[PDB]
Amino acid sequence: LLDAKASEFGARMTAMGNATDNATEMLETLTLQFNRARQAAITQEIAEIVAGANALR
Amino acid sequence: NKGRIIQVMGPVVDIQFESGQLPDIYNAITIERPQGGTLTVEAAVHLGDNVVRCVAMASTDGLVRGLEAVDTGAPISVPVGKATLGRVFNVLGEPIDEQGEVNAEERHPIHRPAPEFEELSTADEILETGIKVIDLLAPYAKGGKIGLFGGAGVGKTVLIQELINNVAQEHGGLSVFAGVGERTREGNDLYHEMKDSGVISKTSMVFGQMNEPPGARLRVALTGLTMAEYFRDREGQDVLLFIDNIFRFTQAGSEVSALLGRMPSAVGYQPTLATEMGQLQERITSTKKGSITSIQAIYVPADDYTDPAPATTFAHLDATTNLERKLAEMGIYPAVDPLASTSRILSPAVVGEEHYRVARGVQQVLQRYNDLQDIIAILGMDELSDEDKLIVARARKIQRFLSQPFHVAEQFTGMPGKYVPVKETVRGFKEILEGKHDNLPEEAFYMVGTIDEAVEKAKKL
Amino acid sequence: VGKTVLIQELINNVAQEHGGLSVFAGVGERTREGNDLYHEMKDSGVISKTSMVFGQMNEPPGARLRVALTGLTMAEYFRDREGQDVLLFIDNIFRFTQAGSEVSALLGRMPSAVGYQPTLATEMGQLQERITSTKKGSITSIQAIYVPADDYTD
Amino acid sequence: EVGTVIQVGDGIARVHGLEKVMAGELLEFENGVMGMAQNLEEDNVGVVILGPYTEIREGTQVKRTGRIMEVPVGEALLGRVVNPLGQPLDGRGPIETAEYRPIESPAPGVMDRKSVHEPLQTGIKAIDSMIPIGRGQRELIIGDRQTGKTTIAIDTIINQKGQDVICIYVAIGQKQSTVAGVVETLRQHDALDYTIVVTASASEPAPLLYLAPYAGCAMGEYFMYKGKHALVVYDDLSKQAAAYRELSLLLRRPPGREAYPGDVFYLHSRLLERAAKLSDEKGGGSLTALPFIETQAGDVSAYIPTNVISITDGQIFLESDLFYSGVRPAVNVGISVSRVGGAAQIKAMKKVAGTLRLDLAQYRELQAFAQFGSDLDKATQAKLNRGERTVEILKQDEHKPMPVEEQVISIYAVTNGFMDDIPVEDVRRFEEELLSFMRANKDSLLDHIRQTGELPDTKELDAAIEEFKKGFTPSA
Amino acid sequence: VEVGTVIQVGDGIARVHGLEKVMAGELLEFENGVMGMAQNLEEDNVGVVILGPYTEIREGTQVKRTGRIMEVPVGEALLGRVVNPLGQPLDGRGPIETAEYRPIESPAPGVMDRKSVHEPLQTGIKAIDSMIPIGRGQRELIIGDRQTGKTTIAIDTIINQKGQDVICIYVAIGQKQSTVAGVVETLRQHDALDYTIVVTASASEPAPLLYLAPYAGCAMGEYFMYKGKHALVVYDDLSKQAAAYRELSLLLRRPPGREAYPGDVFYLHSRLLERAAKLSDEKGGGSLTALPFIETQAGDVSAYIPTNVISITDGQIFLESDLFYSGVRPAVNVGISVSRVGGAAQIKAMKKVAGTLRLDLAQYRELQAFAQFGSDLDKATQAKLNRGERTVEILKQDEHKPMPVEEQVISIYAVTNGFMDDIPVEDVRRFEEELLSFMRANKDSLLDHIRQTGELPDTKELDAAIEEFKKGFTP
Amino acid sequence: GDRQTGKTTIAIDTIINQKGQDVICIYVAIGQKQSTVAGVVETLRQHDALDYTIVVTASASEPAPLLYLAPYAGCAMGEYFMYKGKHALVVYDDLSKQAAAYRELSLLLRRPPGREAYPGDVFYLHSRLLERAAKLSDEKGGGSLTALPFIETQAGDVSAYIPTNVI
Ligand SMILES: Nc1ncnc2c1ncn2[C@@H]1O[C@H](COP(=O)(O)OP(=O)(O)O)[C@@H](O)[C@H]1O
Ligand SMILES: Nc1ncnc2c1ncn2[C@@H]1O[C@H](COP(=O)(O)OP(=O)(O)O)[C@@H](O)[C@H]1O
Ligand SMILES: Nc1ncnc2c1ncn2[C@@H]1O[C@H](COP(=O)(O)OP(=O)(O)O)[C@@H](O)[C@H]1O
Ligand SMILES: Nc1ncnc2c1ncn2[C@@H]1O[C@H](COP(=O)(O)OP(=O)(O)O)[C@@H](O)[C@H]1O
Ligand SMILES: Nc1ncnc2c1ncn2[C@@H]1O[C@H](COP(=O)(O)OP(=O)(O)O)[C@@H](O)[C@H]1O
Ligand SMILES: [Mg+2]
Ligand SMILES: [Mg+2]
Ligand SMILES: [Mg+2]
Ligand SMILES: [Mg+2]
Repeated sequence: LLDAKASEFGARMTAMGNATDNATEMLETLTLQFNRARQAAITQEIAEIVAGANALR
Repeated sequence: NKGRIIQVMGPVVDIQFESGQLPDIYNAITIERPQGGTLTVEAAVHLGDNVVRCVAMASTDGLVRGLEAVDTGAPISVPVGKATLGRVFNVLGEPIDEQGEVNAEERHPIHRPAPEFEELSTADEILETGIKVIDLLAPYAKGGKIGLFGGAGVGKTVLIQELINNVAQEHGGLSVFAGVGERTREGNDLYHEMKDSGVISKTSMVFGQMNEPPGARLRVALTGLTMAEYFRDREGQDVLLFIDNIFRFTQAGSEVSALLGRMPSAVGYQPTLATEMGQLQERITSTKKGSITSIQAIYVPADDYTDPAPATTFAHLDATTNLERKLAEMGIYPAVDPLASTSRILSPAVVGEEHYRVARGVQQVLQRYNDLQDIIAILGMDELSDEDKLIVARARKIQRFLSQPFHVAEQFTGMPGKYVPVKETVRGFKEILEGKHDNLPEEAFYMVGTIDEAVEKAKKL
Repeated sequence: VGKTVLIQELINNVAQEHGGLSVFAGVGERTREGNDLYHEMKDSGVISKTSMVFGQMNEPPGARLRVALTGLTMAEYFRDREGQDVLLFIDNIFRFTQAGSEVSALLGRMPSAVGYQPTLATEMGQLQERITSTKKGSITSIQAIYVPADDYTD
Repeated sequence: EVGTVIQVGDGIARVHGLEKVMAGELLEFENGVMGMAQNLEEDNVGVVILGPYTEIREGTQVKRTGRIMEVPVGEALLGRVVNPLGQPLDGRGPIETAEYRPIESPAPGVMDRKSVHEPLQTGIKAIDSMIPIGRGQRELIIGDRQTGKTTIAIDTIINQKGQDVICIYVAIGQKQSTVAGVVETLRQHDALDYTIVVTASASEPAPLLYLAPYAGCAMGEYFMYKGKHALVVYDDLSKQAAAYRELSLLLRRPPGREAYPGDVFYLHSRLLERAAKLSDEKGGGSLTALPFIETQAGDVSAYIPTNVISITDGQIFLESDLFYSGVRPAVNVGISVSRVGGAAQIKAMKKVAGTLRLDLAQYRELQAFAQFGSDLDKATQAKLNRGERTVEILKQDEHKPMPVEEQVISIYAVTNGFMDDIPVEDVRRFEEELLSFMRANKDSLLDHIRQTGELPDTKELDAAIEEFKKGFTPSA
Repeated sequence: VEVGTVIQVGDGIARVHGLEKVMAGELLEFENGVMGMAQNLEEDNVGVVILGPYTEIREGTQVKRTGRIMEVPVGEALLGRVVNPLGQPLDGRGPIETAEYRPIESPAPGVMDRKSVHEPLQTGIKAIDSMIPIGRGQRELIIGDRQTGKTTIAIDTIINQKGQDVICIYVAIGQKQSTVAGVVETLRQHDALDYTIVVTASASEPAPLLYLAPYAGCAMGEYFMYKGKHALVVYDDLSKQAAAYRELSLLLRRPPGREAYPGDVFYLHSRLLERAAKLSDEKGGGSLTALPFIETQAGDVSAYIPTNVISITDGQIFLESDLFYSGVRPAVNVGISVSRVGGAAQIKAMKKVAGTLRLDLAQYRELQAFAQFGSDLDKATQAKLNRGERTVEILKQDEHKPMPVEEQVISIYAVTNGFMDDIPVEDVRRFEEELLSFMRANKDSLLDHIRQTGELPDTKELDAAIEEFKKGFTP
Repeated sequence: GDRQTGKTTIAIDTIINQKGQDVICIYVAIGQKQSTVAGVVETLRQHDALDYTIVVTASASEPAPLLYLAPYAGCAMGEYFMYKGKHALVVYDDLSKQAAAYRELSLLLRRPPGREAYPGDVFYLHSRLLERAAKLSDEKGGGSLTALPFIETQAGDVSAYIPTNVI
């Protein structure tokens, strides 16, 4: 039982270890997407403001 | 004081007048249509060379360049006082209920400065709505300004009708309903609904709905509010002002803006968004002479509460009811965000010490549940602590007990509606927090009134 | 964390051993912190080895756009006409770029990606390429850099 | 009265002269091609060309007609395929009609209407039970490409066979081959005889895509104002809005959000408000509307979709995830709604369905949260078991409409527990076998519903189902 | 005078022919007594922003120069009064009897006219005075979503200046006027109105008044600074001021940039906030402390206007909705919020005890993930979590209940040296209230040491006095 | 690849390895720091690779139109050798900075911006350039122009607009 408990806690160490690493990996690709979107919102919003202003000027 | 049409561009008409006989800004101007009938039009900008750019209050299709236009010499003016009661008007103050003339002693102009600082107090006394989520977490105050925020199809109009049902039917004073840019179908239903209950005779109604051109939707709210101003100022009364929907005023403003020549602001809105809103909203208020309890439905474009329209509207409100689609999709009606909704009077000073403690207790449990939603979706519910699993259990019961069948929604829910007094709302949520109903199933709390009806519904399961 | 202490120690240690001078360009300097940095440098004694230039937060965009060039022009003298290894400190080089976007807006220029001026890259190159090592000497630049929204791809 | 073309490009022309022209007036160019006066400027007229524009140049002459923008209308259009100008595209010769109707027209005012109270049966359980459409209602059909939107409207039109309801399918911006496919499907189900087909194909100039829905509206209005009942389908308003953007931008009107003009909301709101249920005094006729929106990646919170959601009396949202998981029709129960509700249902259906939508919305939430751990208490287990079975009932094959009386029995069966002892995989066969039993043997119960609109005696009904049950063999 | 005539009018803007010799920023008078301001000096007109009703202004109406840049009445006559940005009384208590005026635009103290901030401005809010200390002459941004508790921080700060000889100025830009009436009434009831000036450009006022409102309040406070006295100005909020200046800039067709704001919208706030300062001993030693407000949308602190004002001020206090609804009120994110002045703006007692509070909470915030594992954790981390939850309870604080600094130092000393580790977490807040009423009634010699010296009393005497109290406390 | 991932060193090593292979090399430096370009020429000199290499340079301080033209100039310089039946190698280091420069130019001329504010013809900018590199037929002399264009990604984002164009 005590060998089996050590084995449980080793297996859990390495399973949650991987889940932590996989989470950081997914945070890179989510950050990359967030910032494409952030940048595109600002870029696209401004073009619209400026297109409206150039139809009067 | 005569003029010639020089241009017609959608709802905008440029009119040339003679040197120094130019209409004041906001003056009404009539044009006789070639087809017969009169088109009223509102002066907006003085372009120079004796030209005035004007915003049409009806269709400009059929107009021809060179037609005669006549300055009326004053803004759009509208009937006020007891002759308005029981009647249905358009933006111009003409009755559209086909019940003959309105024999009103006075006719006021719809444009007008706001009440002075000296004239204003604050509204510190609770208005019981009978709706659990509002009464508990974001209560309305009598003589206050109350906003119903929501995206499309979340329950603004259903909620505004349920408030009319629950509060106006037993109201001592007068009312005004302003239908600004919403569905003609729903105005028709509300007319007949009020006629049958008999509340119609205590209420003036104004409609400038979503089918009308921008000019109409821009100004119709002022017409309604001018009638309410009379009842406050010159009969010292308690007035109810319902507006559905105040966004459509701001939206009509943005429709005209490009053609009036203004450079657009963020998200395509007019640059004068904030000030145009303030000039309307500051008139909707309680003065020393009388009190207006105003309940305004507020559309949220693209479900985005940061959109300039709703974002600017928040500054004008003593309580808010924030409808969220996520809740509506779960079946929680009314779809009221119990964390985002707020009230100036949710304080121990006004609602008493127990109410405040319970409401904050409810919000703490919901907030905690919200935080765990992410963790639960991946790591699963068995890995939570015993404290958290109990909080999640109660949060879900709380979330369901905030839902409530509406009297006006008997068609949609299929169940009879319920009025729940504040004392009972507080008692029910107090008991859920205390643990007294931890063994009732979740469905028991969904769509019931009092806590006693939840205990009763559990037996049927 | 020790920014100003470190910048003064670099001014000191470039001055002691290689015999080079320094320039500090405060680009959007906060006036309170300019005053503190003056007295801080006076007490440590590094002041006498350093020229200081402040285009402060309350000045118009043009001033904040061009103040770094003023500092750089002083450093160019010490490189080119006294053969020194010179330190140019710029705090903050983002506020140079931001002032650029402010002035671009007032000149009526169409914005580029993320609302920045269309001349973002060239305006930066015109500053940065002057900070270089020649045969006569060197300018080393030490630049504090704001990162909007924590986004290094901005 | 004549004018000359100063400049032309991309189907937009500026015209000198025509001093006396009305705003919105129909114009005829030299070569018979029509146009519309849109902008009355200080000394010229902005004109949108409503047809082929290669033979229009600088110098071509334009004649006023003295008439507002108009289209042919009436019974002559039934079974015909026309463009937004009312010209026959099917090559079966002219449209013999004396009656016309204006493309822009005011909507019925607040006093001209009656609350919607009469069903428009789609024949689709999911819709007629949970998202009921009524005569005079506007109900948005919204969803990604290939989620089953067009097939909902085609099945709805087919189900109006013999119901004395005139149908109008407006096709804005589709490929023309697809539209030919639609007319052929209607022909084969014997639904073309009572259906008008308006089409502004993807190759047509933008102003025709812009007008196509208003033309179809006028064609259906004709029947409404004579006390008859019509149904109009706009497939789709996404492409109409894009076309109106193209037009607005070519006329150099300042753009706003996503480059649409400020009045893009007004574009749809005036259209859809003209669909209504008239009062008894005005003849009791109706025009029911099914506008379409095509979302991108299921984003129902986008600008144009939210506009149209806020205009209509509810929506039917379709999702890809649902479709591919076998829920067809792929109705998102949580986000969909009918603002008319019970009023647009026979009393039998209002009784059995009353809370069905709210019950399934709660099912779908509780199902998502039950796969995240816990061994569930017996109360929630039963709610999930009832839920999976009702979901199976609301699945339905394409072009297989159900009479309302048979829907009420099927929904009654599942909601009162009569399928709780049956395997989930057997529920759909149980229903098919139940109804063939009810038709052959218990037609007196079905007929009660067709005549009275009320449920039969619940004891008789319970017995009749339990009778059927004893002859049903499960699979597992 | 030379006169000018109006060519065009609309949306509170007029374009005017003539007025050849007009200054940029000059005050103008229209024929009917309504004032305006020359904003754009163009090739063939002047752009004039109207500072009042504009319905009676038309094509042909005449405009007179005044030769004067904007000024506002100033001085002690404004104390307890409610005025607009022009200094006209809105409270209906008649005229403002003052002979002194001051210009609305004025240069900031230069680099040599200042002294490093060294004197506390006690807010009375434990969270702020301990972790994000404000000093006299500092600019500290208060930033957060709507309904996160921003206005109540400033109101509580003003209330806590009672008897501290600090003149307060509450500038209300773009608010509903009922709300502003509510603010003055709250000040009246806490006896804070007689040392407070209230400037208000309500939401119905024309945009140029919302634009000017903060500069007016600034000048009103500057008056006291340049006479060697100490002032506090609150701009609630600069988000609405910037929107108003955008409205104006766009109506004058000045080219838009990010979120349609003009290029000089940064300059708008930077001029304003640099005028708040701590003067040198030679210039009189007076101060103006500033609390500008920003209202974020959905917590977006990276938006254009918020980033501008963050980069201007000497730190910021960020408030969060998640904190607020979880019961942490005031809802100060202590980790992300910052005072760039720091310990310099704190009495020695507070700088000492707060040293340990910061390290205790930093350890708490790291270890917070491990709080659902109660009693699985080793005894070191268990104690860090127990200390953390208790210090959090101490930093919670009731609305309109400011605390003297001497009482804060004792309360923070108590919790950080372990004197509440024996007590239930639910009892901590009552323990504090009961402790301080005990210290006031019985051990005032210890409290008074701190008020006089600014130093901690002898730690052995203090430990004894708390342990004395503890023996009479019932959980 | 990202900044500092070893892109320039690949091209410099490639040029050096053409010593004695009778291949004319052209290093086009668009928008680089000028110190770096001075470093490149010196590295080539020391490996005895400079006498068969042309170096075109529009440094970061130069006006945008020179950065825009720099790659086309280098292309023509290599084309000369291709059309005489010899073999050339051109390096554009980098096209990210060229595209930014052409954006600056397009925006100053008020040409409508699209994705990431680039003009509609930013694809055409690179496609005409790189199609001029080729392997000619036997009839046209058998000469070749080989191209090594560079793209600088941000955080490894190969799905961005300009990188996808050039891919
Ligand atoms: N090298 C150092 N040795 C000892 N103390 C230091 C050192 N650097 C910084 N400090 C301490 O930290 C304080 C803050 O550093 P400072 O240089 O003001 O940082 P910043 O420029 O970021 O404000 C200093 O006043 C000093 O007490
Ligand atoms: N209820 C259904 N059961 C099975 N297949 C369906 C169903 N509804 C639609 N389909 C199929 O889905 C595909 C897309 O349908 P369609 O009506 O063209 O959707 P949309 O108009 O939204 O693109 C078609 O092949 C159609 O046959
Ligand atoms: N209290 C409620 N009970 C049942 N259904 C509700 C309730 N509130 C809203 N709904 C549902 O949501 C729909 C939208 O409500 P409505 O107020 O018409 O939308 P909007 O927010 O567009 O004004 C209703 O038709 C109804 O079916
Ligand atoms: N520290 C606090 N404790 C309890 N309630 C508070 C506290 N601070 C503010 N409130 C309440 O919370 C709400 C926030 O209002 P306010 O202070 O005006 O925040 P904001 O200015 O950000 O909207 C008010 O209803 C107020 O009564
Ligand atoms: N194969 C290599 N071995 C050792 N160092 C290298 C190698 N490749 C590149 N480097 C070093 O990495 C740095 C960046 O390389 P470089 O080719 O300039 O990358 P990039 O051009 O993409 O910025 C150079 O200073 C160089 O010294
Ligand atoms: Mg509504
Ligand atoms: Mg389709
Ligand atoms: Mg506030
Ligand atoms: Mg390189």
